[PDB]
Amino acid sequence: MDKKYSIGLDIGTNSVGWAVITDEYKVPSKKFKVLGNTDRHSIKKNLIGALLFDSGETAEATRLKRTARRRYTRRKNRICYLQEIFSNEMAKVDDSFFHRLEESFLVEEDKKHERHPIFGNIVDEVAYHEKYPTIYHLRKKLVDSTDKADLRLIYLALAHMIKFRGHFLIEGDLNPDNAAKNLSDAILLSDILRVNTEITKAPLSASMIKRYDEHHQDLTLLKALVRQQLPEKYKEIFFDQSKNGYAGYIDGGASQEEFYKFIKPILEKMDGTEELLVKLNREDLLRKQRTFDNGSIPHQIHLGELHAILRRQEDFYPFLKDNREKIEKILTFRIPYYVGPLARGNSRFAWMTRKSEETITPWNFEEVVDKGASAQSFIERMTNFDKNLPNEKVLPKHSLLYEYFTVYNELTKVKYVTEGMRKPAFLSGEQKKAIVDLLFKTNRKVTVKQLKEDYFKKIECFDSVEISGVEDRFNASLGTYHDLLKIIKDKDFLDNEENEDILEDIVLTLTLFEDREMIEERLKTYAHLFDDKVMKQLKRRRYTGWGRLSRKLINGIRDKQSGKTILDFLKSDGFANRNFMQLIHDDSLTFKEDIQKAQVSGQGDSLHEHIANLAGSPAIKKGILQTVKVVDELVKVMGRHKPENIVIEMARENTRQITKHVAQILDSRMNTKYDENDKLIREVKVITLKSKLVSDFRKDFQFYKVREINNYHHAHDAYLNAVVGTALIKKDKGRDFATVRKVLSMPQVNIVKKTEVQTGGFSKESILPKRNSDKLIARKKDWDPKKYGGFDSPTVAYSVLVVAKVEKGKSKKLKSVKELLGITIMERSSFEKNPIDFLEAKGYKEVKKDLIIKLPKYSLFELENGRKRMLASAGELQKGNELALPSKYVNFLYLASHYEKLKGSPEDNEQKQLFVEQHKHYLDEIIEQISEFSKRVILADANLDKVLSAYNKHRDKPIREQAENIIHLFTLTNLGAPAAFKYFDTTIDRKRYTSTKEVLDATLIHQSITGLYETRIDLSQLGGD
DNA sequence: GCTATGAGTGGCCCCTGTGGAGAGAAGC
DNA sequence: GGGGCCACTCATAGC
RNA sequence: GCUUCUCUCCACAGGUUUUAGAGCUAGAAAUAGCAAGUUAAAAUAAGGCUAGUCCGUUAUCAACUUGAAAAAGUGGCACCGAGUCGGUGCUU
Repeated sequence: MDKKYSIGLDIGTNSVGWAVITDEYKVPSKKFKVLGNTDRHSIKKNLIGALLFDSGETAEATRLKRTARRRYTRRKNRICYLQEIFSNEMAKVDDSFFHRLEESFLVEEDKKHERHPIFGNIVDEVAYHEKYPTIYHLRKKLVDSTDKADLRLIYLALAHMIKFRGHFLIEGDLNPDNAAKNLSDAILLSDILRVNTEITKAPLSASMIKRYDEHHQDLTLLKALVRQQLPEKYKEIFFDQSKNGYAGYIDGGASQEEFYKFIKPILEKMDGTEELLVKLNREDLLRKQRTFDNGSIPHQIHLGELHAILRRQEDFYPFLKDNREKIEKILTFRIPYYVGPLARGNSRFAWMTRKSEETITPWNFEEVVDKGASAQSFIERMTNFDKNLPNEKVLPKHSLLYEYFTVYNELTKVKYVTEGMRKPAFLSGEQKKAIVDLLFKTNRKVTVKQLKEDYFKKIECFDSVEISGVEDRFNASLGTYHDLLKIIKDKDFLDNEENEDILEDIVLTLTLFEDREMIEERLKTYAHLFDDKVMKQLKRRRYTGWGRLSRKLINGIRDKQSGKTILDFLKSDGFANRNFMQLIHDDSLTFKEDIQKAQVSGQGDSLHEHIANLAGSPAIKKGILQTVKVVDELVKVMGRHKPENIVIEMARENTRQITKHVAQILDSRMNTKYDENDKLIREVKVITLKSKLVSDFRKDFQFYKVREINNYHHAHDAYLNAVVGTALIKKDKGRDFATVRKVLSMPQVNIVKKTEVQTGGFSKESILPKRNSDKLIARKKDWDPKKYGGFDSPTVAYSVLVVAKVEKGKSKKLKSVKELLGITIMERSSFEKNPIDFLEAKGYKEVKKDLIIKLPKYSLFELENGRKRMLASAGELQKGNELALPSKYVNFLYLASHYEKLKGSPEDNEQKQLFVEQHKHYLDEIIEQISEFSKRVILADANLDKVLSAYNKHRDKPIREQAENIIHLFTLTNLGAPAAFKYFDTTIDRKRYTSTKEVLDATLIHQSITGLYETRIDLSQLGGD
């Protein structure tokens, strides 16, 4: 006998609950075989559980990092281009100049040339630094001086401008000498070009030098005043780099705001600080040069400075004059945002179409890359696809053919009643054409009264006509056709079907592009038929929006019997007069066959396809995929007999179409059999419910839940969802409530942490200073971390068990050892390629290959007394046990917590308050149970004693505060990484388990996605010492 | 009797701000 | 939020 | 007309690290005084081959067997009880 049953589901941003129930709402118990080398061969479990897993993340951070990588690469490319331009002349002056520029980051031992980068000698370096304290002094010197400058200095200035080429927020050429646009220039320039009264073509350098000199004078004044009045604080302000003073502001990491905050009280205590205080009010005291406000500098300023320098120095260097346009273009060139990455097809991101196979350079971007086709593809990819034709593309909403289709479809169902007619009749094809020509091409809006007084009365001589199916005006109209009559002014050109392709392409061009240059370039192909004035009028017209049907669907496919398209049928269909719906649903035509051929039944959907295509955050996508896998595994468990009903709830991410999509996916996977009439047999009913009903069900029958106790709440909520759904669809309070009460107190609830392989960054991005520790990771292959600092805190992807011998001590004695070795994400490919060699590099000897077992994150180990640990990393564990608090205590805690916030009748509230008053002794029992659980599985003796002392010291607190603090106390016992928490006025530190040696002799457990199947491996038996 | 270790406790640490442009879906 | 690192400090195994 | 899922591209400013910008005086040193302090180069996830002015942090992943992978297969029931689950009867 196939035992009928039902399955309930709960979907969350972090957890999914699974539960199997029968008509009796009981949870059946079955016994499962255990695989491995343990004596425990079979375990009985309850068919209930919930999966916990990390929140899914979006690609937004990945997208940002990819953009940054490309930007860095292109900046390097621009530097390389400038280097190639200057290389031939540089070889004539200094061969190793670029070599020094490259390896300057290495120590003096690792340099292959002289240590001074710019000149290769100390005297000239001192001269350079003295004559030009900052780069802006050099820039101003090059802008103004007419003397033949040193080539290397010119290269340095050009590189500095290129690598900091500014922003492109304003198009066109800007006037640095600067109604509203001029006002915008004046406002923006003065914010950067502050009071630049000297007549110069490079005001930015003058402003920066003024700021530097003001900084110098202000610092001198502050030093003098402090040394005269407050000698004791001189060392603290000007030598203590750990504070927020000047030493911290320059040598340390202190920023501008912190420095001002620290210095403001000091200025208040001295005399003569009014000017300094005023400058503090304007954020002008001791300001740096390389500051964040520079982000508003337009690129045009740097372009002007570059142009001036090139003009000044070109007379001494002929090669500059020939390449002046090239140098200017390098700065001005940016890849247009609609082109995309310049890839050779080997990337899933790019969409460029290439004309010639030459290497793309900034000087030949125009000649090699089709900007028009590039923009077409850019708009075209990931644009909405036709539903009827998945491969094709929908036409623009303002397409002429779309307007014709809408007009003919609207007129398709129009009936007219005249004198002598007993029944209304459809309009014939000739009638449709005449009506369209007379009104739809002559009136921007066509109404019922207009038709009556213009076609029936005038043309067909019908005095009285009744029109049905149209509400006082026709929704479809030839507005685009009227615009084309306005601009082109050639009726026959528009009415010729030979021009349909050109007109449709023109409409598409006007719909796609907003840059009028692109429109002009693409319509330049059609300028041979239209004069310049008509071309000018069209270029001003713009359209937006997309339709719901494609060209190939309407006027592309033909009936194999008649050869007519859908447009052809709508123009004239005789007595049938089928509309679009009838044409696509008529069996006598091949259009339905064409549509069915268009539908693609590929691999199992909602495995990857819908998971990556449904609308929502990736987290809910992950949750739905896990739910589907859980349902499949449950079906596998139940003997592959599909459940009668499925109840699902989607928790709000702290009428939704995503719920309907999940329902459809579940129906598709479960109901797969068609009947004799090609109709799917729904042996599985899919149920959607509201959380409000289940919440009220909980509130009505004292079946409260607390999210802070343990994770059984998801499973219980799913169980209640299923029970309520089944009860409502089928529609014994004596038996069902008792069954629910028994189920809710069940301790054996399979909770499994989803084992995962950690991915992401290799390590923390904060580069730490050098220090004598081998745990420091280099930024490059050949850069010793002790000598150059680098990355720290790598993230381990997983650890692999090692059974081998290690040389220990100075004697290098081989000692047989057993230990856990973690593998970092940066090392994953190297290890998985050949574990033996990688382990040999680590120093392990006599590797036992067959014993290597993959142990990902959250791998579960079993210890004595039922104590469990989850492998958080190669050197840290997490708690693996849940507090099974009896239901009556949970209800008491809920009532005490909401004691002053009860939402119910006064009598019910009074009864609950009296019940709370009666059972105040529950506090001691809860505390004792917490203590026993902690002693048995937590091992937090010091923190446990502190907690016990705290509870005794405040046994007399009000019940509500007692309950609130006791609820917070569960943080020590919750599953996962231990977390600190406050209990009344005392802070409790987090007990962290930094010892992983004990799990070597433990019981390793592998659990399925639901954990019903268990595979237990005893690591102690392997490689006994 | 000496040293490596390793086991435990407590506390600090983690890259940030902005701009431009381009289809839908779900809801106000 | 949670894991990696450092700095003391003492217990204990190995020489 | 406004919010979000986008999710992709083009962009800027920073920030971090090492090196360079000769510290001086008295003192053997510890140290004491003095002076200066604003900038520059390179990298900005190890690197990989398809060698691109491309790609590298989204998504996917219990164990055993077959498969490059995808993919597929691999695990009795019933009853009675319930502190992380136990006992009883048939069968292979």
